[PDB]
Amino acid sequence: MRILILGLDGAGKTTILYRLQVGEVVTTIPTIGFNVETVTYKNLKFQVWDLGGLTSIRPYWRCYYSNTDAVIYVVDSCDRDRIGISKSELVAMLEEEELRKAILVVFANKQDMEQAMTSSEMANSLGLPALKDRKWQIFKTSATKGTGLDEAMEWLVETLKSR
Amino acid sequence: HMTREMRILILGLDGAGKTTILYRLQVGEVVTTIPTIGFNVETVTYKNLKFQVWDLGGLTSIRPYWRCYYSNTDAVIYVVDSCDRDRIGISKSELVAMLEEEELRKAILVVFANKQDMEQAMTSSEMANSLGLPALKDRKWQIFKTSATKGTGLDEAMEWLVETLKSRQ
Amino acid sequence: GEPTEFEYLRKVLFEYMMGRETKTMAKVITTVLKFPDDQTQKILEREDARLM
Amino acid sequence: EPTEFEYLRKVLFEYMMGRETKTMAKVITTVLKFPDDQTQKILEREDARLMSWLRSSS
Ligand SMILES: Nc1nc2c(ncn2[C@@H]2O[C@H](COP(=O)(O)OP(=O)(O)OP(=O)(O)O)[C@@H](O)[C@H]2O)c(=O)[nH]1
Ligand SMILES: Nc1nc2c(ncn2[C@@H]2O[C@H](COP(=O)(O)OP(=O)(O)OP(=O)(O)O)[C@@H](O)[C@H]2O)c(=O)[nH]1
Ligand SMILES: [Mg+2]
Ligand SMILES: [Mg+2]
Repeated sequence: MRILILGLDGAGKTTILYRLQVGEVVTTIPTIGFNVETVTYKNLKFQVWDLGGLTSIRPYWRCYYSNTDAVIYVVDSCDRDRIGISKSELVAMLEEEELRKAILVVFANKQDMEQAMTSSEMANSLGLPALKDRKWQIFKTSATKGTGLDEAMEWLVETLKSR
Repeated sequence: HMTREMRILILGLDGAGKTTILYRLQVGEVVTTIPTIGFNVETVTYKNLKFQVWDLGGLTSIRPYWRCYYSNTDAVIYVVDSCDRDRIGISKSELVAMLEEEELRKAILVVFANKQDMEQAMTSSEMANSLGLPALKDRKWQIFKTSATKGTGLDEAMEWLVETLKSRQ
Repeated sequence: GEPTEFEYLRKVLFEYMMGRETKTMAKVITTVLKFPDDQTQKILEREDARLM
Repeated sequence: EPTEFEYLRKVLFEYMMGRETKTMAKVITTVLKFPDDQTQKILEREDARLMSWLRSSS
């Protein structure tokens, strides 16, 4: 199974990847390229690609779409100004024929902060209730504390197991 | 080895006439050129021998890449603009640098003092001195007056290159 | 400051030249470097013809 | 545009089309300032491909 972790720079992608791999917070630098690790959940192996989200390299995301079973889309819940950007990147990517059948899980990350938007605002801003022909769910996560990850991953795995 | 396809590099500063020389050798005529940001490689027939000739771009920022091409080089044609008084010292230092490379130990050096059709051209002797050629003890080398546009001197320089290659120990 | 495409390409080209995920890396390279569409087609057709 | 992009396209096109691949691999690793450990791994691999071609009859 092949998973892409996408989202704007600073959203917490790389921090999520190593939290999923080794249950700990790791120090990161901006990812100018990608990280790839295989992760083991409920006796099952996923190849997870963490793609850098900086402005200049976002356009290259589509190069990696072939044979993608799921996208983990990570969104900084405190970043109200750029949720519009995340939504336009999400609309653009879900028009791609290669992701026709991909499962979409949205991680509303940095929910440990008081400044966090709620799961509900975010779904509306991202246009998620309007999405058709798509299996999707949104989850509240903090990559630093660890909350919400085990439960989002339970959902992704079971959804993938069912086609 | 004379029987077999041999390898020549045409090197020198931007504007020296490298690309013009390459195509005068290959097809016998002057062609229009642009600044080579990359290289041209052509099969050149001279005295019915086959040469893989690599013409490498001479812009300052891509000169560091020349050395990537030095492996298995039989000869360097080093092209120098005989009217460029300001940069003969730069031609010198690029020459000194390449001749330190071990990949080039076996290579013969032929210097084309090019653009000798021009009125203000430096003499062959002044250029040889300026480039430090007489100091190249361990290197088989010769300098020739050439014009890529008028064709003069090319055949004599190429004849020397071929005689010298045939004479290799 | 070096264009950030250089760091990006170092990672992509290392992978590609070591034979890892070559079809993906070839798409990325041809995209990052803005190859004319006809060269891209030629490169990706040859990549597809690499026999396992 | 960076001068290096035009240069890299010429060089990468030859490399990806299977022409003069050793030379091109040297050029690409130099232009992009690869560390010498990775460069030697890449070049060892080119040399091994050419060794496997020279020793195979078919
Ligand atoms: N408060 C809080 N900070 C987080 C959380 N997750 C990640 N961070 C921090 O957010 C910053 C950016 O995280 P990264 O994981 O490097 O972000 P990224 O999405 O991989 O960014 P790029 O590599 O540029 O695409 C780091 O300082 C993280 O420690 C979180 O859940 N809560
Ligand atoms: N008068 C005169 N002009 C020449 C001669 N040889 C070349 N030129 C001209 O000099 C200019 C540069 O020639 P090129 O052949 O492009 O120079 P180059 O060495 O290939 O330069 P780069 O590709 O930047 O490395 C062109 O306008 C040529 O026509 C020559 O012998 N005499
Ligand atoms: Mg990252
Ligand atoms: Mg030229």
